[PDB]
Amino acid sequence: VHLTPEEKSAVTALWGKVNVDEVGGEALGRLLVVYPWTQRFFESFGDLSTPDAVMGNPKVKAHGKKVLGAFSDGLAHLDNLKGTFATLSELHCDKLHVDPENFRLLGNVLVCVLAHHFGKEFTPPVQAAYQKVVAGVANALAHKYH
Amino acid sequence: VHLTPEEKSAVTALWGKVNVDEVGGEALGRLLVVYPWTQRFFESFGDLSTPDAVMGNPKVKAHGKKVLGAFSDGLAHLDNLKGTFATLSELHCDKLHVDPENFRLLGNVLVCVLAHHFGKEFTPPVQAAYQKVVAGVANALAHKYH
Amino acid sequence: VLSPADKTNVKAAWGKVGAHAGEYGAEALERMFLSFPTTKTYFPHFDLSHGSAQVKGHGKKVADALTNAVAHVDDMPNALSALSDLHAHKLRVDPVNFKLLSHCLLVTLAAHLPAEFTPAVHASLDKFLASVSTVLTSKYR
Amino acid sequence: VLSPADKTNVKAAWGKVGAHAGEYGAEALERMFLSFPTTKTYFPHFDLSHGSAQVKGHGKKVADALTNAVAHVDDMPNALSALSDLHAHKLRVDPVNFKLLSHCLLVTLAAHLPAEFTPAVHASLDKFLASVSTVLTSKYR
Ligand code: HEM
Ligand code: HEM
Ligand code: HEM
Ligand code: HEM
Repeated sequence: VHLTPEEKSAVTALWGKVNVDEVGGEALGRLLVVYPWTQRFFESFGDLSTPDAVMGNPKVKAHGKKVLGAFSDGLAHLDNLKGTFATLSELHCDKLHVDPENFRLLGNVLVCVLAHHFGKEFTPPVQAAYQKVVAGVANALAHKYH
Repeated sequence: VHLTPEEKSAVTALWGKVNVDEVGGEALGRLLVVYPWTQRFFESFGDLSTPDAVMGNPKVKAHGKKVLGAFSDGLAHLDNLKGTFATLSELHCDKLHVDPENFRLLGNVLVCVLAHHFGKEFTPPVQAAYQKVVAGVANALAHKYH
Repeated sequence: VLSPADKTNVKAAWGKVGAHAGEYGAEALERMFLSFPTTKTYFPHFDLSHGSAQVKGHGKKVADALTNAVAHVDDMPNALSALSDLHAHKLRVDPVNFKLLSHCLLVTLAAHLPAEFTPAVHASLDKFLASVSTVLTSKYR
Repeated sequence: VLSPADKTNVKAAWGKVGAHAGEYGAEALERMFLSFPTTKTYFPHFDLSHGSAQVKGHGKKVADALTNAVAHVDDMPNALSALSDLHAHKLRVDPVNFKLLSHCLLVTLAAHLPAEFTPAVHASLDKFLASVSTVLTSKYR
């Protein structure tokens, strides 16, 4: 799912400097904090009534890196996200019943988290390169819907 | 399969009795009338300020059957919606500049047109059977925007 | 704050539905639940059975709500603020879903209001249900 | 209207941005045209080339508009009604696009306000720009 020669570099070069333990949970935490209705799916995580309680929550960080791992598993299967997230789709679609829209929501949050961290090195073009990857993962993860 | 054994029946049976010249242009007409911003893409069709002027418009009916022709072409090949609308997706993306959300928007209008025509024979389940096909065509028609 | 035209059209169509209000409301829900299952997560107990009194009696609650909206169709924020909090807070209903029901309500009205459901009307209604959605989710703002 | 908190956080954030508001606005636009090319179609005459004075000069018009929005957060429907008619009617801007710029604005603020862009702020801002986009599309209702 389409990244030109220089689009791919920016992506996989940026992803290199990504604290594979941080970003993960900070995106899932911010998702929980910014689009509250998403908390409905993570009630076994505890009290999420305060941003601080959310961000620091041990579970949110534990499953946060789990997710960031699936995103990495995507930049390693850019051509076939179709199947990479297949079962991950039945889980979210057939089991958890997460509305597909939120997959795209989480994606942008991830892009904010990144823009957040890399500050300026996160130029408009690189952001655009990432908008594509999230655009696909979200679609590929919704497969068991459409 | 994409649709169950009975889902298919409702679909391919309902599609049997469609005025392959009507539905087409009524869906595209209503798309332009209900979601006005869509008119931006079809200004070469003429004055679209009044519902009447939109529905009766000869171009809207000519291209309306052309579109309903692609939906039939999808029902024929409910298997490779992705490649069956490949070029059709680049045209809309790389040339026409239509936001993918609208493909979903038009799909629901088509469903509205059907529920409109077939009155009750368009039962909730049958609707659900179609909601899937549109869900797909819409996705397939958007693959090249990633 | 939809055109005076859109109002006339809505009240007009709502007049047509009148008694069937409850019925249609329930059909909207059953349609929704079938077309987009995900919307069932918000209904564990009522666990919807085709013909479920839970729903038939609930398809009635939404219809009454919508009617109240038509009544106060230029104060939907206040007329509905009640429902806002309930659906926004307590329940935590995904906004995407407010759109999914509306489409189902229209499909409902199209299959039952044949020559009444014109493009103009289909617009006045989608435009009306849009304002309703907006208000119900105002509590996420 | 946002929570008293949300407001404080917004005007606070707006505070930091200050002089860069014009700058950031234009970056947000360039960011948009790049990540979602279909949005360029709404700017024919504009030669959206990086450094494009038309885009920078316009990245100033949105910034001011938003500032005016903050001034009247307590009453955005009136403060913005002007932009509504324009964008909704005259321009016929696809509503999905208002969501696209907003996300692009946030990315802009995050890349320029490192330790300022907390989860709380991110939420007050996304919630603010939501109200903004809710208002600019009010005219499709
Ligand atoms: C960009 C798309 C997303 C990715 C990459 C993703 C990835 C994952 C991964 C890797 C897991 C762990 C697998 C497991 O142990 O079960 C998971 C579980 C889950 N996801 Fe997502 N997810 C996505 C979006 C979301 C969204 C939008 C929601 C809803 C707000 C959500 C809700 C859940 C829930 C509730 C679980 C179960 C967590 C648990 O209890 O273990 N995810 N997801
Ligand atoms: C996803 C469902 C849709 C299908 C299957 C479809 C099908 C078609 C086909 C096959 C054509 C090429 C031949 C022709 O021009 O008649 C076409 C053209 C076009 N489509 Fe679509 N389309 C879809 C949705 C949309 C939407 C949502 C928009 C509106 C925003 C749109 C905008 C266009 C434009 C600008 C043309 C050119 C028509 C002309 O000027 O002759 N289409 N479409
Ligand atoms: C079309 C606009 C809608 C209106 C006017 C509306 C109205 C109502 C009303 C008046 C009630 C009952 C309040 C009471 O118990 O006194 C209710 C409850 C509920 N609604 Fe909606 N609703 C709408 C859309 C939604 C949507 C889209 C969902 C998403 C699936 C939703 C999910 C629910 C749930 C879970 C309940 C709780 C049922 C119960 O336990 O009684 N509603 N709604
Ligand atoms: C927070 C969102 C937005 C704000 C605050 C906003 C604000 C503005 C302002 C201040 C103007 C100048 C209006 C005047 O002349 O009085 C403008 C013009 C316009 N806006 Fe927006 N806008 C927003 C989003 C969008 C989006 C979603 C699009 C594009 C996809 C768009 C397209 C346009 C166009 C084309 C014009 C005319 C520009 C020209 O040709 O000079 N705007 N906007």
